[PDB]
Amino acid sequence: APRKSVRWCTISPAEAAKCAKFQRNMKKVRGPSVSCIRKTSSFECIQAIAANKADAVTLDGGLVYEAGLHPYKLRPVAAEVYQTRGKPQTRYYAVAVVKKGSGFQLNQLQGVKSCHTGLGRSAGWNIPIGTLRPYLNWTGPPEPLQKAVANFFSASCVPCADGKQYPNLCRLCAGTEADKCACSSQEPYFGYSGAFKCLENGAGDVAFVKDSTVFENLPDEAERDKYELLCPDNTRKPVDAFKECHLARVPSHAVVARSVDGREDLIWKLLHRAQEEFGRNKSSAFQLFKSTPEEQDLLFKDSALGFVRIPSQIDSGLYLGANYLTATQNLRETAAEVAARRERVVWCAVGPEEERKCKQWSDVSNRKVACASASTTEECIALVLKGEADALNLDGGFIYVAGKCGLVPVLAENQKSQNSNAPDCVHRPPEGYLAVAVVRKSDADLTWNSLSGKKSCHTGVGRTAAWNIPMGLLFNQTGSCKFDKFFSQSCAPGADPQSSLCALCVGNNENENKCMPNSEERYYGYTGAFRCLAEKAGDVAFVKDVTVLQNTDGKNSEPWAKDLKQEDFELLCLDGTRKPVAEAESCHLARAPNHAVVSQSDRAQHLKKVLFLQQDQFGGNGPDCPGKFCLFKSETKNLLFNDNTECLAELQGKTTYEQYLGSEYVTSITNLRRCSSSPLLEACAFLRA
Ligand SMILES: Oc1cc2cc[nH]c2cc1O
Ligand SMILES: Oc1cc2cc[nH]c2cc1O
Ligand SMILES: [Fe+3]
Ligand SMILES: [Fe+3]
Repeated sequence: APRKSVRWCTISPAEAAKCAKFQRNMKKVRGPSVSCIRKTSSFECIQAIAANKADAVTLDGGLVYEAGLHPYKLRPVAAEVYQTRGKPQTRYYAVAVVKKGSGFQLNQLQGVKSCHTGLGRSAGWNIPIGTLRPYLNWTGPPEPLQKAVANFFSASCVPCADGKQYPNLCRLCAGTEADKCACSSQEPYFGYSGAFKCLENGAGDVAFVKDSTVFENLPDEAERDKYELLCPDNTRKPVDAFKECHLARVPSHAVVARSVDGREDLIWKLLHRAQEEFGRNKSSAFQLFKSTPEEQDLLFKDSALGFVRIPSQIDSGLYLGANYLTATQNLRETAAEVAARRERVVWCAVGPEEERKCKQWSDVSNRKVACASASTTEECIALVLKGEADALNLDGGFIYVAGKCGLVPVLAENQKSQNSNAPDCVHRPPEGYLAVAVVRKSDADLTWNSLSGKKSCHTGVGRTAAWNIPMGLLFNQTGSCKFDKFFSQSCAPGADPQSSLCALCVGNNENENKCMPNSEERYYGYTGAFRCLAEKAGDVAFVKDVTVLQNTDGKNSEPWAKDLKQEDFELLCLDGTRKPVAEAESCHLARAPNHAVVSQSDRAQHLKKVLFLQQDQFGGNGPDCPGKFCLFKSETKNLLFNDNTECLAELQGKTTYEQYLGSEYVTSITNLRRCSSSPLLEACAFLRA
């Protein structure tokens, strides 16, 4: 029945004492118990935590990063919330603070004395350094980064630095004998405030700190006017201009925990009670976000408003974002490794069969294109958000998820439409495809209004033609979220493997990976969902009109297809009727947006460039198409892009998922969400909040 205490790791005596005050006040309020373990630096608590010696520790974005690394695999449980000078936020601006009348600019630090929060921290190291990489005249990784800084700065206090090999990096540190350059509050120059005192006490000329630091230490506006900030556009602006004069915007510190059996609910229950009982002016007996004047930021970040629970999918990589990761990862990569990655385009292939095609597209492009892969479409968007992939072609349904995660549509799939197939394609207003309900002519008893308890074949959950358009329509007539109960049994890859929704699925050839939302499931996609119907595993397949058309009348020679005839098939019209597959225009459930390519708004223009080339070489009219590679072809398996794709067209203005998908469909997708929501969609609500 009972549940124990959260073991909090501490890094310095002053920190232990505060913890003790926290353990004392937790039990006196009869709330969750804590315990205090004692290590000497945050990296050690990372170690101490992964080794099940400790359970929690607040880390700076930069250490979150290090802690998420392999051997440790820790994850951010809760994010501290801060000032903002406005609305509270879980982010903050890194600044470089200097005294007025020092004359230099951001591009002149060569030979200046500098004070840092600590080795490896967002604002005190990772961020300033990566900004000065160009002036470091640094070989790259083989040569220790600390050697570059130790030569560039005349003497600095970067705590945690190897002051025995790099004395110049610890020289300015004020500390007793072995306390000097200590990686805890032992060295007075440690942390936001220590780096500030190192400046104001005249040991250093530039302070790499947080936006609040100057305000936390100089409460009187007159004091602050003796100070300024160096802006990356090589000018100086008042300390109050951080929104304008900053090196970068990092994510807030956060409490980390183990990935497996980390006791997340325990920690969270602790901190929640702690904000409620000792948060901002809740108490006087003990204040969570307050410290002793000697050493600041003990345990948490002083004067933080509280914490926010970090959703479960989120790992450090997703926590930090593309931007922060690229830069940290960029201080561990070669100048040539960096510029290579910025020029190529990493595509996220969903599953085995797409990764191979991608591999062919990689080779044939002479590596202007490279690949990354995942088992599901959500995992790929995660890759795109982490910054490990640049794009992927998505269905109207997942444009929504991507779009909710801050991703933008670059170019849209334009099927071999009908007007005048000349250079119209890339400028042809995309026109969409009609999703339909398809059943065999035979079962003539079947009508739209008799689908209840019948078997169903679905392209997949989350997707338009299938899931969203029919489930959205039925949910309007039945008023229920029990989606797995309308159809007796179904195959809809991506569902719960144990539900009726996954019953008719089939998996790959040796029957493995049943219901997996990818090509490994033979019944996955428009192709598979139609097959599901042909091979008589289901009674109604929700697909677009064209799907029946491209797999009947010997067009597809894959065994199950071969003998199929478009006459054997009919569509289920919303008004009870049934028309031949040729009547979709007057008998469809809806008109959906074409799939479209998506990327960060960052790479969309580069992404667009490489794509026009790639598609002119291997597109619908690519010289080397039949020849060596056909981007828009895959033997009916619709890999990477649909097989009837003529080219990738312009968005005609529709630059946001909202404009592209259109109002209705977006509202239709939100209505369905009242029932089910998705882990990515949630994680993205936190991340983009
Ligand atoms: O979460 C905390 C953990 C440790 C690590 C030691 N001091 C700490 C700071 C914290 O607030
Ligand atoms: O129907 C499609 C076909 C393939 C196969 C796995 N990748 C794809 C996803 C879809 O959008
Ligand atoms: Fe920080
Ligand atoms: Fe579709």
